[PDB]
Amino acid sequence: VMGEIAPLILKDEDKSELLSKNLSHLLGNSDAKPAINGMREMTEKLVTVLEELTM
DNA sequence: GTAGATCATGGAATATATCTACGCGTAGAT
Repeated sequence: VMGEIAPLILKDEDKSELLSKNLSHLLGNSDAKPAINGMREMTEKLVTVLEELTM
């Protein structure tokens, strides 16, 4: 996640400095929950980034 | 001689989306 999805999701940060963090900084584990499979904004951007990465 | 018993004597207005306070589960740091 922080290797590839984070730089495309987190727009303005140092990617190497992003490589040494916790998943919640970009996923938002305060919410998290199986609700990521729903229609939430982070789900939207994650799906967009995944679809762009693998075309 | 008298008192009691006997006999005579008689026409025609409801449900729902929204605002707000609180505990709190988890995230972050080390």
